[PDB]
Amino acid sequence: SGIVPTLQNIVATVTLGCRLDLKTVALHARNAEYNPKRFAAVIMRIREPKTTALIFASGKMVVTGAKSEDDSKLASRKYARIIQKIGFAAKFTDFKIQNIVGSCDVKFPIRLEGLAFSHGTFSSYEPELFPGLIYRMVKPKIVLLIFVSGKIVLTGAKQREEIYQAFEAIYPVLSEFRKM
DNA sequence: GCGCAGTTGTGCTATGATATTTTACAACACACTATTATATACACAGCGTGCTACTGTT
Repeated sequence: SGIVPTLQNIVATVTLGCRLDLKTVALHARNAEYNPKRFAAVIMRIREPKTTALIFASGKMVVTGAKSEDDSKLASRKYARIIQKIGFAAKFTDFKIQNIVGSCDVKFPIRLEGLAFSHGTFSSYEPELFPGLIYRMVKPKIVLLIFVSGKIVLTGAKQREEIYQAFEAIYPVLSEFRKM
């Protein structure tokens, strides 16, 4: 082994606590998009940490694109400050990470059909529909996308340890189904 | 109201044997999904660039 998964995307939610006028928000923000007809939220962005926020009239906000939990909270506080600077009585509350995505490379090809047959109740593999095997782990409850190349995607985690836990649990199985 | 003469209507049509063949429309309420990110990869469609051929001019 020796491989440890790399975090790729962190999704979080934040309650600003006050109602927002989206045209005002979009108008005053330096990096905003807002087309009511397409989606009901201002799509705001900041350069550091590089992230994207979906800002709603209710004052709720979704922050995505961060590569670390630190970066997620940091960028979230920053978006909240922007809203304040524009003039609303916003508050940075209820910061919570909802989804963590990770990925790695085991460095060997995998026999997906064998794995799907062996771990049938957790696996779903339809190569004509999507080339990767969808593995639904029980403990921890994580979803893994397994590819012939040996590249692995882990998602559905609320905490970093779950990403790490799942990979540790899957590695022996990937080894059992290697090609070379 | 009674009798008579049409029409309808109702049973059955030999004994045993052997061999195959399949009600509508409108309104209201409740449930479900676009949007944004991330690794992943196979696929398909379009766009751009390069090469070859044909036509025109010297």
